[PDB]
Amino acid sequence: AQWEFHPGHFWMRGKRPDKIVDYDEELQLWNVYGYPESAAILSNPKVFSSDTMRLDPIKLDEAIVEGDFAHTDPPKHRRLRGLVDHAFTPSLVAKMESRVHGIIHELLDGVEGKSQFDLVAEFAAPLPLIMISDLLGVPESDRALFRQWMDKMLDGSEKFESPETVLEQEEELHKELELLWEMRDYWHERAAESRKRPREDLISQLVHAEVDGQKLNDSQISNIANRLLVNGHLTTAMLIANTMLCLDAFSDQDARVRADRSLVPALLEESMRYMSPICGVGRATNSEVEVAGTVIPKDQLLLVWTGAANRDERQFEKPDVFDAGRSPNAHLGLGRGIHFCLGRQLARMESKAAVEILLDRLPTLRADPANPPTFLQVVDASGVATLPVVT
Ligand code: HEM
Repeated sequence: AQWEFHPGHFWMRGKRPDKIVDYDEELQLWNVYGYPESAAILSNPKVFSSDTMRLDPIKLDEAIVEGDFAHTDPPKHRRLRGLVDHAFTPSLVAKMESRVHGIIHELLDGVEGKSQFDLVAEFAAPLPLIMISDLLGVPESDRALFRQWMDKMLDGSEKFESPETVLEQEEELHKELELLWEMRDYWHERAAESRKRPREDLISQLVHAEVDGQKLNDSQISNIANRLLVNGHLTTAMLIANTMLCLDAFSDQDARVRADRSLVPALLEESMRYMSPICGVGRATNSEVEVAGTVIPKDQLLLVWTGAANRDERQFEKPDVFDAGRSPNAHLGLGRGIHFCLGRQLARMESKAAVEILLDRLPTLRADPANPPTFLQVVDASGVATLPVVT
């Protein structure tokens, strides 16, 4: 519908890309919009690196960014990703799903007196933030410190699609550095405290974990926790809020889901296909490559538009139709390959619980017609930042 998407997100307005691959001369980067091409790129990490900072004229020191396996390639990626995967022990997962319904009901008890409110600010954002905070074992008071950090990182994320001078890049890189130091000194004290009093959380698991036979340092622990927070917060808030927005918009699909509650998981996946919280990811070419019959030189920044790939009619029938029960749905919303979303199970468990409970407790919940949603002002994300609702 007449929704105010990021102007760069042409696929949300039902437009096909003119070329599967193009070059942005003003930003000095390459764009890929096709599904088979994107999928192949994500499955070829040896050629398409996730270490995009390699191409920056000004960089952070490697010791400072290590542990952020989202920007790490083989052979070192698997170790890092492995510890964290492992760290998500079967007890932890169980404990998380045991807590999510409690958190959700608690949130909605918070808006019980309100006939009108912002679903994102009141519900959809706090829930995944709270879940990850508890998983990391930080006190509730520290959830504040995280929402603070997440607007600085949301601020730095914004205007990434504007051209930047080498000096502006230095300025951004220095504010990023100050924030990494504050987090590093934070996680340093959570590590100490966890060593002093271990608990049933992820940090407790991390202080014992080892790479190359050595335990992790403050920078590794900090960069892993930061990556869980940043990757798992607003992505999940958007999936929850996009999903309620789409149900409101497509009353036929809404009716299907209310009538047949077994559709909710497939609804969430289709929500991801159709309005992809992460709608593009960055890659750097290690060598010269051909993509959709287009030659891309060595050392280039390539934006893989998973949001656009997800509307590719070569992969999906009627890709611009929202189908709550869509199957099969091998969308790229969660990535593909070695960097495939680590928190996928938690994100699906949370979102499912959230939608289900919104449907049961607030069956009259609707998008406020006097007050439309706004979309997140970040080019690699397709989702709502505000969703005023009325009961
Ligand atoms: C709707 C919810 C989510 C979406 C759409 C999403 C999306 C994605 C995507 C597209 C990637 C691939 C990145 C790339 O290839 O460059 C990814 C990876 C990742 N996700 Fe998620 N994510 C979500 C929720 C979560 C949650 C809840 C967590 C943690 C609690 C999380 C943690 C991570 C991590 C650590 C990675 C990096 C894995 C690696 O690089 O090996 N995400 N996610």
